[PDB]
Amino acid sequence: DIAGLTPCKDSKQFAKREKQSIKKLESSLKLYAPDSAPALAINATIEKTKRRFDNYGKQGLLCGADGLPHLIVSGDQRHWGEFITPGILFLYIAGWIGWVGRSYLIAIRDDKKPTQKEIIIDVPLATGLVFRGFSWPIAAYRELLNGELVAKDV
Amino acid sequence: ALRFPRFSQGLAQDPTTRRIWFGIATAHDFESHDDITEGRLYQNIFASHFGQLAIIFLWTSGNLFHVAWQGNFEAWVQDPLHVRPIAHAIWDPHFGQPAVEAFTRGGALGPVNIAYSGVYQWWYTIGLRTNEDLYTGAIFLLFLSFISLLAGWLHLQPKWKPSVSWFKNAESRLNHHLSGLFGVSSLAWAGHLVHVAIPGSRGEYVRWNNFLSVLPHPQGLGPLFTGQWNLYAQNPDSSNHLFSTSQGAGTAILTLLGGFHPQTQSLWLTDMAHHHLAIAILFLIGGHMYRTNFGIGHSIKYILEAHIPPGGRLGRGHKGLYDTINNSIHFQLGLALASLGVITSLVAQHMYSLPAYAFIAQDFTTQAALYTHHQYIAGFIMTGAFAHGAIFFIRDYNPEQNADNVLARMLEHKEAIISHLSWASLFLGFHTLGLYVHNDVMLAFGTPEKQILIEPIFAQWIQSAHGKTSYGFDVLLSSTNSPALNAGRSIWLPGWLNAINENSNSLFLTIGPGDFLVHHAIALGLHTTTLILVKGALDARGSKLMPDKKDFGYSFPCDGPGRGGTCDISAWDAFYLAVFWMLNTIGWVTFYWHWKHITLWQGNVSQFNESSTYLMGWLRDYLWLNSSQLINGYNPFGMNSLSVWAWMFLFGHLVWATGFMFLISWRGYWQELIETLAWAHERTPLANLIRWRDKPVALSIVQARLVGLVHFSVGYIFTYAAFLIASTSGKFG
Amino acid sequence: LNPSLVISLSTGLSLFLGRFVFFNFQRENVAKQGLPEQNGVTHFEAGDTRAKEYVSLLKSNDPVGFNIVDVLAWGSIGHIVAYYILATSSNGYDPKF
Amino acid sequence: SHSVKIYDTCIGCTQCVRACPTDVLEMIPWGGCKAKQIASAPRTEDCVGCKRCESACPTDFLSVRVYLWHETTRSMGLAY
Amino acid sequence: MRDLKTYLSVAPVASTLWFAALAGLLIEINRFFPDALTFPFF
Amino acid sequence: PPIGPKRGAKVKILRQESYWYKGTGSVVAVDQDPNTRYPVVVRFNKVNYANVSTNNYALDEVEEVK
Amino acid sequence: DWMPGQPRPSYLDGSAPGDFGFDPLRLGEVPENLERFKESELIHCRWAMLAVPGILVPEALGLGNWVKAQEWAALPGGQATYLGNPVPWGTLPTILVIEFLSIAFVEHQRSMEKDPEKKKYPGGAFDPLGYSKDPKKFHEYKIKEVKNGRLALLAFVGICVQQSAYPGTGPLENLATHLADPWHNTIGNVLIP
Ligand code: CLA
Ligand code: CLA
Ligand code: CLA
Ligand code: CLA
Ligand SMILES: CCCCCCCCCCCCCCCC(=O)OC[C@H](COP(=O)(O)OC[C@@H](O)CO)OC(=O)CCCCCCCCCCCCCCC
Ligand SMILES: CC1=C(/C=C/C(C)=C/C=C/C(C)=C/C=C/C=C(C)/C=C/C=C(C)/C=C/C2=C(C)CCCC2(C)C)C(C)(C)CCC1
Ligand SMILES: CC1=C(/C=C/C(C)=C/C=C/C(C)=C\C=C/C=C(C)/C=C/C=C(C)/C=C/C2=C(C)CCCC2(C)C)C(C)(C)CCC1
Repeated sequence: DIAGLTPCKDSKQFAKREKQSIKKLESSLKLYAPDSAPALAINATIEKTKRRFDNYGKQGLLCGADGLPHLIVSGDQRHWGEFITPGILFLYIAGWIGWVGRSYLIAIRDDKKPTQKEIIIDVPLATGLVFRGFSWPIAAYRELLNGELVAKDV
Repeated sequence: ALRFPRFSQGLAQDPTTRRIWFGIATAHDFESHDDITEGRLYQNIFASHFGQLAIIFLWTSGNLFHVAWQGNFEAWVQDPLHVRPIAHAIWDPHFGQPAVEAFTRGGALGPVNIAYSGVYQWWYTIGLRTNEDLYTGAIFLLFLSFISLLAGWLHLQPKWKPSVSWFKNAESRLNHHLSGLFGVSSLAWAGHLVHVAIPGSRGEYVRWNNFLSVLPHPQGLGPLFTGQWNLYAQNPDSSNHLFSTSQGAGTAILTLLGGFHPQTQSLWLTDMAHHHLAIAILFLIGGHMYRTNFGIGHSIKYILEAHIPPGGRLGRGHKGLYDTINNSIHFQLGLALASLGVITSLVAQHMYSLPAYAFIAQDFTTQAALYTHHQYIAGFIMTGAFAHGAIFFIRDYNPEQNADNVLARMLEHKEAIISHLSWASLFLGFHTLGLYVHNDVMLAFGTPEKQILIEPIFAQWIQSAHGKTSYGFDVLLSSTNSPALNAGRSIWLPGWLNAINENSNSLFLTIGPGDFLVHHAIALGLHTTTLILVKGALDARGSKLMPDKKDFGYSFPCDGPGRGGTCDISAWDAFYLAVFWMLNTIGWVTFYWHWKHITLWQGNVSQFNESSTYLMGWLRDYLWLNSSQLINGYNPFGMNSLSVWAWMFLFGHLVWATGFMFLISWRGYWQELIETLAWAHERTPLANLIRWRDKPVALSIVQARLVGLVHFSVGYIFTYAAFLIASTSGKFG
Repeated sequence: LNPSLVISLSTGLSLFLGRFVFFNFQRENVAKQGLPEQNGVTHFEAGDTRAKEYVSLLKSNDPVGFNIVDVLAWGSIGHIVAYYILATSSNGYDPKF
Repeated sequence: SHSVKIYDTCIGCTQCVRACPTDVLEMIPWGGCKAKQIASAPRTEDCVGCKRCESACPTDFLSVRVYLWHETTRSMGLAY
Repeated sequence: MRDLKTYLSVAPVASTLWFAALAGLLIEINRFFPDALTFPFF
Repeated sequence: PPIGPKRGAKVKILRQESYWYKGTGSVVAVDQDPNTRYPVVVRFNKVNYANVSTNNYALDEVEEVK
Repeated sequence: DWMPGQPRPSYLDGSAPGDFGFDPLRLGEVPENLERFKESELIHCRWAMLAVPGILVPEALGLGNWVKAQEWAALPGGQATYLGNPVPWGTLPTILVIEFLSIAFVEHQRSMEKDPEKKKYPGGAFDPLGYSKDPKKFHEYKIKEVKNGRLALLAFVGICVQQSAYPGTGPLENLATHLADPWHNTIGNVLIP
């Protein structure tokens, strides 16, 4: 397939890893009781392992000769769940944080003692500003067209 | 004067030991000596160049003479794969008998050293066969050393010293260096290959006493003038040839095949002769550009002044750069060092993937040694290329004469350059270290399937475009009917595709997640070293914390503790900080190369591919695992021939640590200690009858930094060299 | 194919072009570029003995001013063209459509 | 002996002369400032180069400057 | 009491609270949707 | 007729060795007596590296901004 | 105006033949750039106006399309054919040399003039019937020439893009393919394959 990687459903190495880890867990299990709390913890971990391997099977990830999952970030459309849509999520959240921070900085810059509001936050003001990040993209766009994002004469 | 040193009167009147130290470390900075002219500076540098040339010839003379005298060459030529080449003999009176027995190898009659420079393979490749050739060459090199010295002397008297404006004729020098120094030399080397080495690898021994009587081709110089050059490639060496024999030999002298020689896993000799001829033609034609005494050609200054884009986005363009470059020697040296550094690591990258010498790809230790040597020298050359830019900005830069051209414009937005370099290096560091730590944690918890393993799909794509068929991309040279594969299928594409698709050479090794991560670490290193050096250069004329820095020189301790404190504010200090990052970066690069290759040479590539993605893998499976033989070189039960490396390994660890002292402890503490000692001595009987002549003092601040850095990097190089050689030589595989 | 035929054909064409088509454009570009200068003066007027133009052989009895140097330059242009033509016309190389 | 130079931006606050540990500096009369005062450096053969004067100057940028130069016995602060 | 409200908004306390809440949020997310390597939704 | 910018004006600094160079400050006093080479006294919004917030300037190092 | 309701450039008033106020990239913000650009525009327009009949006519005839007609050259025994007759001097190298010499001579001749009104409208030995009689029908002819030239350039680039979409086709084969099923053979099939 892409870069020679075959699917984790069809990968024998992927399966081998799954069953090796599972029965290593279950060899560590055969102790303490068949019902004591340690046994219950170990069985929960076994079930979580099965869920993890099966989910990676469902999601159509690519495996190599190692038997572990690989990531395709080229832009191919069968793999946007790997990098590009979590990347869009990240860029949105990051811009949110930074936009709120810059608007707070601007809001307090005209105070007589601006440093007093830097080391001691004005929490009601920030509470009014937190939710503008929700539309930070549109605002930042109309602030770029306005000639309003970049400090003139710097 | 009236004292050492003569060049500085200010140092000569220094009554402390400082006078001696600084006397030595200022001896070649000619621009800082008393009564210096332009002519004296230029003439000193010319004679110094001649001295360095003599040095190089004497050193290569020594190597030739010593392997011809105490060496192994003759037996090595009979079986290059089953004998170890000798460097020279050991005579050490502190030796005990078991060490005497331990170091006696290679068939010698006493203790010797094995060579790893690779000179047996290189000299064998170009034609030398018996000890008389090596003796001959050594004597000729001695002669050329003496002639170099004679010219150096001759060009220092009157009646023979050139003028400053002879040295400032740039068009003349470039014409000669392009068509004479690069073109004629490459033509004569193509000649040596066609006349001596191509026959040498076919059984015949052409030498000075018979070469006028042996044709290099069956129809000598006929084809060349009649025009049909193709006859020179009409019968290549068959692909079952044995190097220094006639079995399977052809007659061609120039080819274009692409592949390797099947037996030696090396480049064809005919390919290299043809390459040198081609580039010599290019250089000769291109060395006729600029104008001289004959009324045709180009003025460099006019080309530079005519290149200004309308719309004024580059300001005044390049107007006035000819005189900025022609009048500054530090500018020219920075340019020279930058170009030479880039092509030095290009040498490193091309000599391991496309070996030129026969039976050198099968000598693993020489491969690793050569690669590490050339990469480290390239790194030092880069740091110097950037240092002389800051020296140029301080000393020789003239603002009003460069008004509004590209250079002053660089100075005008230094904040935007430094800020973006800073952003880039922050980004790379954050994400690279973050993914490595993610992976390490994932494996500590027993879940290696939870790793983040990004696949380098762009480098895999570029490898496909060169004809690799391991990733099924089917692009240029890897597709079926594309014009790229179609237009070259007849000449070099067979050999190239045959070599690139073999998986026991080093031509485009397979890559995976580990390669991705370490390549981003390499990018981080390059960006951060560039940030340090560029900031040091662009801030050397002054900053906001010290706006008059240019009035203080390239190197000075500080500006005292005022204004918050100014430790390490000179541009010399930026260089000193950048050397650490250079060493770290070359470390990452060479660790990558050596681990990948040592697992490939063992048929255990999956080991690297699995352990390279988390840092515990690097620490345990590369550093710890490959150290056993070296550190067992000597032990309570005896010593073997790894002893000298087991010793050296520790030397490097010691020197390094001593460098920490000079770097962490600073001057005042030591000066007070020394005052105490001076009292003690002056007060003791039978010993105060002895009087020093220089008052002892602690070292200087800049001096202490330099001495610490020297210890640090000496320790660095020595420990890594010992480990690399002992861990490849111990396996010899 | 016939070497000297092609050789002198390419050479004569190059020299004719140099003397009758580009001779003006070339002289104008050489005039406007001029002699190389260091610090405002030419290389001779700063004290370089060996960097003085060769006025003696440059002068010529041509009606327009063709001399030995133009002949050398353009003639070898023609020679390089002739050799490229010869080599690739006898090299047997063939791409494919 | 180091070099010490006084520049005409001096406001004549005398803070540099009070700080010198070897008595290099001095106040002299002037006419270019409200204080009619200016610093001078008549005794630079005794300067140890501590820059204690520069830490004391309030003008922007400095009005007293110390350029470290050739070293002697007095300049190095040697008692032996 | 007002002085306490001010003190609680001094930098170290504010950051402590902000990050403890953020930590609880990410911890609970990962306790509900464990071992995520991709965006499996759309 | 007095000299220089008005008291409490907004001026831009042109002395490139200054910390506040190409920034702005507010005039507070302009020494009218000639024989002073730096009459204008400017107070700034931020302190420099020496923890100082006011400095004297000449008449041409100061340019009135609006 | 090229965009009703869009302010004109200051340096483009509307007197030049073809000025409709179109220069969104301000590449003609320098006058001595704009003069060269006018001469350059006319040269390109004239080459394309001569070319597109040379691309359409022989394909409408019983000959091969503009790409097919230049394919003997990439084979060793190449030999051209005009109107179905084997060109005697048809081999490649003679053609390359002759093309070079002739084109170089005429193009340098063009470069050696400095009017700069002659650079775009020399006339004389190039205006036989003397259509430069009257300066008012003259300006009209200039506008019609430049307008047809911009149309011709549009059509030549259209030919090239349709070529790279359907390799091994001609323009008239494209027109036939489109008249054979108008609602089904259109650009959509090469923009959403
Ligand atoms: C292992 C040692 C080490 C490390 C990690 C660094 C790291 C760094 N150096 Mg440095 N350096 C070192 C040794 C080191 N150096 C030495 C020995 C020298 C010679 C004196 C230098 C000299 C030097 C210079 C001159 C410069 C740097 C620069 C930098 C920064 C480069 C930008 C970057 O990569 O982004 C970030 C990379 C990182 C690795 C940061 C890692 C730390 C993360 C954020 C930990 C996260 C904290 C976490 C939440 C828990 C906190 C715990 C809590 C108790 C606080 C970076 C932070 C350059 C710079 O400043 O760039 C702008 C620069 O100019 N270095
Ligand atoms: C054809 C005429 C000619 C020639 C041959 C030279 C030759 C030389 N000149 Mg000179 N020069 C000339 C004319 C000429 N010059 C004129 C007319 C002027 C006046 C304008 C000057 C002014 C001048 C000055 C002022 C200086 C020189 C210098 C030099 C020396 C350069 C240093 C060196 O040897 O490195 C060797 C360089 C090469 C061999 C070519 C570069 C090779 C590249 C970088 C890579 C090689 C690739 C290959 C893989 C290497 C193989 C490795 C393997 C064998 C191990 C060199 C021998 C310097 C000097 O003389 O030092 C004493 C110097 O100071 N020249
Ligand atoms: C062709 C290359 C070249 C040339 C001609 C020069 C020339 C010059 N350099 Mg330069 N430089 C270069 C490359 C070069 N450099 C490179 C590659 C670097 C990066 C390392 C530098 C970095 C550099 C700096 C930072 C400085 C110079 C300076 C200078 C000037 C005076 C140097 C001097 O004599 O001080 C004296 C020479 C020494 C003190 C060398 C002795 C100490 C060395 C480092 C110890 C050697 C290690 C040890 C002995 C070996 C191992 C020990 C053993 C156990 C094996 C001079 C004009 C200095 C200057 O004056 O500014 C203009 C300056 O400060 N250079
Ligand atoms: C491995 C690194 C290293 C080494 C070797 C030393 C060594 C030394 N330190 Mg130091 N130190 C270090 C790291 C190191 N330090 C670091 C990182 C720091 C920063 C915190 C300091 C901070 C520090 C301070 C503050 C002080 C010292 C002091 C001393 C000296 C102690 C007196 C002594 O033991 O004499 C004996 C010498 C040795 C043990 C060195 C080894 C001796 C060798 C093996 C002898 C070989 C001789 C050989 C044949 C020479 C001939 C070779 C020929 C080619 C020339 C000593 C020379 C103290 C001092 O000066 O005491 C008076 C002092 O106060 N150190
Ligand atoms: C194989 C030999 C290796 C050396 C080749 C290099 C020599 C050829 C070029 C030299 C040009 C001399 C320029 C005039 C310089 C000159 O001759 O001027 C004479 C010099 C006086 O100095 P000046 O007043 O001329 O100083 C002006 C300076 O700016 C010029 O450099 O007096 C001395 O000889 C001091 C001797 C100290 C010797 C110190 C010992 C250093 C040991 C190593 C020395 C080199 C050996 C290298 C081997 C590793
Ligand atoms: C500071 C300073 C200085 C110095 C500087 C430096 C040091 C720089 C550098 C730099 C560098 C270090 C650079 C580099 C570079 C590189 C480049 C620029 C490249 C390239 C190329 C290309 C583009 C390629 C292409 C290709 C081919 C050819 C084929 C194959 C494919 C490819 C694509 C690859 C000086 C003195 C000057 C001045 C003063 C200041
Ligand atoms: C007298 C006269 C005349 C005549 C003229 C003539 C006859 C001419 C000429 C001329 C010529 C006829 C010239 C030539 C030539 C030159 C040159 C200068 C050359 C060259 C070449 C080169 C330089 C190179 C070569 C090569 C080599 C060596 C190697 C391989 C290949 C090659 C190609 C690279 C007439 C009547 C018309 C007119 C009047 C006057």
